[PDB]
Amino acid sequence: LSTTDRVVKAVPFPPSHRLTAKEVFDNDGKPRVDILKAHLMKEGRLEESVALRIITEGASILRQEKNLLDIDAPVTVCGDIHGQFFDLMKLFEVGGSPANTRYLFLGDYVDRGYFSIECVLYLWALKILYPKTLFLLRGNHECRHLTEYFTFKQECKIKYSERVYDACMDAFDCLPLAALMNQQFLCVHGGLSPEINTLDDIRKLDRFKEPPAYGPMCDILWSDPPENFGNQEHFTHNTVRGCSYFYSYPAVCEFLQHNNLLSILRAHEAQDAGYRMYRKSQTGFPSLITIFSAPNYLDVYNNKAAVLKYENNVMNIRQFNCSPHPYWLPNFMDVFTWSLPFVGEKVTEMLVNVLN
Amino acid sequence: DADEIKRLGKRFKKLDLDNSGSLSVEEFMSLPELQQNPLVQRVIDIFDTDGNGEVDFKEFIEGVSQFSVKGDKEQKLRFAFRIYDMDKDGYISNGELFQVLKMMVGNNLKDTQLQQIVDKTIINADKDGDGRISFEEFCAVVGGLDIHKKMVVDV
Ligand SMILES: [Ca+2]
Ligand SMILES: [Ca+2]
Ligand SMILES: [Ca+2]
Ligand SMILES: [Ca+2]
Repeated sequence: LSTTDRVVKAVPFPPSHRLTAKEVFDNDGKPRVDILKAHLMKEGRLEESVALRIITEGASILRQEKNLLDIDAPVTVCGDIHGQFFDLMKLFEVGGSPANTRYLFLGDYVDRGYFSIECVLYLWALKILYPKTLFLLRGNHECRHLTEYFTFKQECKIKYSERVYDACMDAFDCLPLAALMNQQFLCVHGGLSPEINTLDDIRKLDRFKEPPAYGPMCDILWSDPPENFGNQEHFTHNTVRGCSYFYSYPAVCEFLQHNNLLSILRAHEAQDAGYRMYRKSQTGFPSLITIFSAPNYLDVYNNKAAVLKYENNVMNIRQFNCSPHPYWLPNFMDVFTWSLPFVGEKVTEMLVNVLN
Repeated sequence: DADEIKRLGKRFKKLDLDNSGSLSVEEFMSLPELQQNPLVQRVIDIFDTDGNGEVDFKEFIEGVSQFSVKGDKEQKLRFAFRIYDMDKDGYISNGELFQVLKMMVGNNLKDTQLQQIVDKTIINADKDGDGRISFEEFCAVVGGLDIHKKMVVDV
């Protein structure tokens, strides 16, 4: 077999050429997302200046949005992505083209998916091109603490630069926290907070910062209902997450009555069916519905994903399975860093045994 | 050192089963723990600086001399460098990088994955565009790992 030519010729070699500004942005500055989507589907890269321009324009757009957007129905609401770009592609296949479909994402684009930067670049391009039909919220993994704890930083340093990582972090600081859907539904990543009694408490927060390790921003991003939800304390220490709180059914009913809301929608915890309906409020309407859009969580859970398309006064849950993606070694390690310890170990073992 | 010359004489004589004055691959492989080591032929080939398939006494001495306690960091890292550079031109090229990874990993990687990561390492690490990795780039990549501390042998 040749030592220079490629072994598996049926696999097309990804392009190395970095797209220039004229090839990706038309005369008016709008992203050419079909070309960009094909290139990213080929594992193609951008010129550094173009990635930085996309990231900063998307950050500026998020920066100009309200904490709580006013978004009419119809809309498709989507949960965690976690770097599963080819599953993001399937999500858009199932929900419909952004050219004529309103979208809401509930966060967790980054942290352990191995296409986090591609997810960011594509979603930012769609947000710039479709500022009022594609929407992105912040999740709890969209922060420096976790992205430095998990693998996102290594991904940025392997494919781009640490400067691109910092640009991502500043864009993430701009991500809205919540959505008001059809003037009826509050949509968030995590859930409720002890420090939010009115919508004005959300509007008054300063979001342009790394999320703290504790406090209202943390709880907004991190809290969950109890695993035994529905089956007397309003807020109890969340022992699963190590931060924020579990909220109780009386807490939820009180929030709903005080704020004139119908239901709450959040993500962050995998479910075998892709959704869970908990104990109904004291009308037959479920008081809470969880939707989760991250299939095969951690590449091992084998779970389905779902999205919720709310349209024509119908809430249609559409599930989908995960899709194949190309392989990366853990933490984006290159083959020299990966293999040199083993080489030195086995060569030393051989030499020691031959000599002694 | 006298005891070192004596030990090298005794080991050379003990390995030269047919008393030909040179060690063949088969002669190394007569040692049972070497029969299942898949990298024996590569190390022998590296020792065989004249390419005649066997290790003469001069080659043996020069090879052992690079593992002395008095050897400096550069000597060890240059031996490791020479491990990959089968053709001894001073640069790791695509073909030899593929060959050496294939020898070391066996079935631990599929041909597609290994070829992909070879491509990506060449692309990300080549800074002068010649498609191969110079010594400067090597030290830029590995100089900070402190691996030199483990490549020490007591003769
Ligand atoms: Ca012989
Ligand atoms: Ca030979
Ligand atoms: Ca050649
Ligand atoms: Ca090459």
